[PDB]
Amino acid sequence: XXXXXXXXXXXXXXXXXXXXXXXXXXXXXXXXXXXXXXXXXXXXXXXXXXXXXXXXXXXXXXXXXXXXXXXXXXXXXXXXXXXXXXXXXXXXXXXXXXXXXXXXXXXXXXXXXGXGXXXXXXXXXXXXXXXXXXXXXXXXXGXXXXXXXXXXXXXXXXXXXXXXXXXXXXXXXXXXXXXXXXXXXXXXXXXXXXXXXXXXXXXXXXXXXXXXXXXXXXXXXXXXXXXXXXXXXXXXXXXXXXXXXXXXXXXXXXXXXXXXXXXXXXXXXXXXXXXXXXGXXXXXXXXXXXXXXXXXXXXXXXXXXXXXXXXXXXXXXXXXXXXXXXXXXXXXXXXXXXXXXXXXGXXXXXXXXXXXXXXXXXXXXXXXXXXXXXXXXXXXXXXXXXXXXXXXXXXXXXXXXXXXXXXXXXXXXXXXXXXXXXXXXXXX
Amino acid sequence: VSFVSQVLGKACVHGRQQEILGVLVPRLAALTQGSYLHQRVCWRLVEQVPDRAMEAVLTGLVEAALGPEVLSRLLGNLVVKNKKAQFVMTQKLLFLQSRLTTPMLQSLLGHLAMDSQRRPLLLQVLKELLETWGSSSAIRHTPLPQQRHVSKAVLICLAQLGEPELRDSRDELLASMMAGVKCRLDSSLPPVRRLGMIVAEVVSA
Repeated sequence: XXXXXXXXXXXXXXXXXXXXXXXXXXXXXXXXXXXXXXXXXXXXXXXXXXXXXXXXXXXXXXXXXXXXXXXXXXXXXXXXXXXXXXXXXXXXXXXXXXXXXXXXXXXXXXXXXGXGXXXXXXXXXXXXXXXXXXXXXXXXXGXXXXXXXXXXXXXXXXXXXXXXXXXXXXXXXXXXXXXXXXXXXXXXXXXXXXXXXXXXXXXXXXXXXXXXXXXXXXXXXXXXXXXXXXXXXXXXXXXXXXXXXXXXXXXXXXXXXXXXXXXXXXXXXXXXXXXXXXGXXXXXXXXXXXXXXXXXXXXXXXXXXXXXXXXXXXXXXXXXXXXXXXXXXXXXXXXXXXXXXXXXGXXXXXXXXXXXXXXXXXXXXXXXXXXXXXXXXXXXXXXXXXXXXXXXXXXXXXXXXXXXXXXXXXXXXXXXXXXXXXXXXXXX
Repeated sequence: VSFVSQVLGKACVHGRQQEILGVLVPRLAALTQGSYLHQRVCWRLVEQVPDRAMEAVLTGLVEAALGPEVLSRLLGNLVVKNKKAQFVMTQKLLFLQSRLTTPMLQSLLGHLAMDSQRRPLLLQVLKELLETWGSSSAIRHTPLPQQRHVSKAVLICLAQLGEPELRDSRDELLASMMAGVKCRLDSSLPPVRRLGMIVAEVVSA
């Protein structure tokens, strides 16, 4: 085996410094192809890791470079023939690779060959091969290098458009399948989902099925750190494409059960975008919405954490946009939201310190809040006053304003009475 | 416009079909008849994301507003298209979806309006549409609505451009045709796909 392998490597080497032409070699290509279909089959075996990896490497690389050469120059018949066989082989490899490591990277060289090779590569052979490529990328580094190179590089025809997104729809199906099990494997799966995103951040194309899938999916049994990493991954995968903020917003608004995903995409926009004060507005909208609905009532288990998540999305937003107007209308709103524990944490975080202290200084905003509270609604008003107080500086004007508040406060027959109680505490 | 649009958005959100349309119709008529700058202004004024698709829906409600909608929204597009979001949702709509006899007409007139408001919008869409004709993954995927949409597109395309258009687009067309052909030659509705072929054929004989 070793002796035979050594001879094969030698042969490969020889053909390496003798392949500076490549004209009418369709014959060579075909022969090679059939031989190597069989050879790949045989190849899945043993052979001192990389003794086999080297062999395989040569074969693939060599093979693809030649098969796709056919595609470039020559005849479609031959091309199709090779593809059919090669696709089968690709499928086979997508299985072997792991232990090989060096030859797993040789299989990665074969996938890079598919990239160069284009439509043939893209087809039957590369349906399973795109899946494998995704896996490899999410397994990492060198793959990533090549991948981001192609992330700018006309995107490999945006990974072959329809098919690219169809593979992504297969990935949507896979996301659904992961929602089921997937610990670190699914972490990398999501990584590769986003790898494809980087490759062809063709959002719309990807679309619908996947959208729904993802939505449902945000509740994996094995969250841990991989889970949040991947949360970030999908959110940041949204990045900045077509429908972007809008699309995201839509699905999220529907099932207001996932504002961590809101944060994710908020932040996706924050580190990947366009229409920027317009994105401040989008953000603003979502943010505002969130607070307004949620903090419009109360909660206990899940939605207390939902409020926490809301603080996080506020975060992304606020920081990213320096939005200040939109942002702090919602901060005076959202800040006013703070309430207990976690609240404060989230508040400062979202605040993005400059503006946090800006608000601290701010008294016009305070007056706005004063009258807001005057109109009242519930506990929102109550705690608004609470944190207003917390935000100590110097009443002065606010002292006079609050005297008026009290007066109203005092008056209160209904729950406006307890509002006044808390207010009074603040005043004290 | 702010209040108007606020209200508009709200309206749409709150309720489609009847409400919206009735209002619209009457309004439309009147407005059309007597306004230009102002017309344009209100129209323009339209907003939100909820109201963007709010307006998508609105627009389609108005489409259902039929031929009145056509002429008047030829003037409504003439009131206003103002690039950006219009384009966004135009293609949003382009992509998707549900019910289009109204849009056939819908499609047509809408297209007409916008296209003529701002030339070459169409061209891009037409260009874009070519890609949409394709399959494989799509062949595996979709329902039959997509095909419906496709048909409509074909029709509009046939209707207008530059001439020159034909030539370059024909590059793409040919390409499209070939792959598409294969795919759809595989059409159950083999004839559906065939019909498309004939259309295209005609287009660049």
